[PDB]
Amino acid sequence: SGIQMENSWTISKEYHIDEEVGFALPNPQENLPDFYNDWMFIAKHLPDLIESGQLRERVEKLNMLSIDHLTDHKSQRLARLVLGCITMAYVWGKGHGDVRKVLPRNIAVPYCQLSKKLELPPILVYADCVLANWKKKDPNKPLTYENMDVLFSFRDGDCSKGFFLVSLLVEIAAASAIKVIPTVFKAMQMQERDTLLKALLEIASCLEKALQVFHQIHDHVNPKAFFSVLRIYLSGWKGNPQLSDGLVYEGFWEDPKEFAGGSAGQSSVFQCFDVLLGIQQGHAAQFLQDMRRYMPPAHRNFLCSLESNPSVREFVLSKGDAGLREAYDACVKALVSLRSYHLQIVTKYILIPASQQDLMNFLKTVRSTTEKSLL
Ligand SMILES: C#Cc1ccc(NC(=O)CC[C@]23CN(S(=O)(=O)c4ccc(C(C)(C)C(=O)O)cc4)C[C@H]2C[C@H]2C[C@@H]3C2(C)C)cc1
Repeated sequence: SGIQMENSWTISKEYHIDEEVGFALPNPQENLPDFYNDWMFIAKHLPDLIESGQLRERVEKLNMLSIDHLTDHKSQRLARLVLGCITMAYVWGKGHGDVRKVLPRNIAVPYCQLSKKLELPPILVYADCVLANWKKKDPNKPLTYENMDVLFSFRDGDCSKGFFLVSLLVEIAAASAIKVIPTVFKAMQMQERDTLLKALLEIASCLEKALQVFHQIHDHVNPKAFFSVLRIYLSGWKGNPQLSDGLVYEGFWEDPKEFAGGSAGQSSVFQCFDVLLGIQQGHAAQFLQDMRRYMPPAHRNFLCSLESNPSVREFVLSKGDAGLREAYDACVKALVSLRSYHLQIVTKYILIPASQQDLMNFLKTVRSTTEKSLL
């Protein structure tokens, strides 16, 4: 039947989409129960521990901590972020090729149990290091770069604050577009021309603003630092020649298991508005559907219910209504500009620095598909 609704105005809370921060976690927990203090210390001290060569031995001396004291969603998500960062640090070390193929059981077991409860793979994903990895400095001030911080970083100078928070702020900007989605579908059922037009224009304007928030990335991230340092800890063990069979989660699985590292495909924004605008469109469709299984399951169910709703695109073009066509086209254009900027960032922060020590084709093809969706 499509999107489930909490009331006449707001989508169901089962989708875990917040009115203010959207797909991001609202007011994330910063501290775990005292019981997990040893976990919190390691995660808070990851930069000096990796730098000093101490991280692995500190992890190796942790006791087994049960997850039963992680009683609510926010604490489980904080715990996943803490254990996820520790796992990446333990596996990659200093990033120079001295990798660990076995995650010690005292981390692997609670991490794998927690991940099973949340239906997330046992590797760091976007939902951890961006969507749950933030705080306000001043609770009474707004959600701005200057008034926020990340909870955890990997190395001093890795630009993880700039990379993660700017990404979060784009997610927060998109939240103003996401909350309009129910009005779009109500307007269509009611045949309310103006309500639909203004909904589409507000979506377009919020996506335009989200693109302006994205532009801040250059002011808080250094390309060399990103490519040579942060990217190490976002790397996974699926098709990776350094862990060709995967990672052994000691005490959970006998055999090694492959899980993919971070991908921009894990943000739900692009598919949210591709689906809404009917814009959605080989082996890349497999990788993209795979990245969907790295999103929180409720967000997956939102994306799926959205596809089950009537098509904005079909409604709009059948009206001989320039205003609706232009408003739809404004949304499409905003999405195209966001993809274009994504390609620029991939080129400046990944492709060039790599050249100095297939992807372009996939992304450029999806951008042109979007541009060909203009009516
Ligand atoms: C664990 C984990 C982990 C950590 C971070 C992320 N980040 C995202 O998913 C961000 C999504 C973004 C994309 N940009 S980005 O700067 O172009 C960007 C480019 C490349 C990548 C990586 C390295 C993961 C890759 O793909 O190789 C990540 C981001 C930032 C965001 C802003 C706009 C464009 C979307 C947006 C719509 C919200 C994923 C997994």
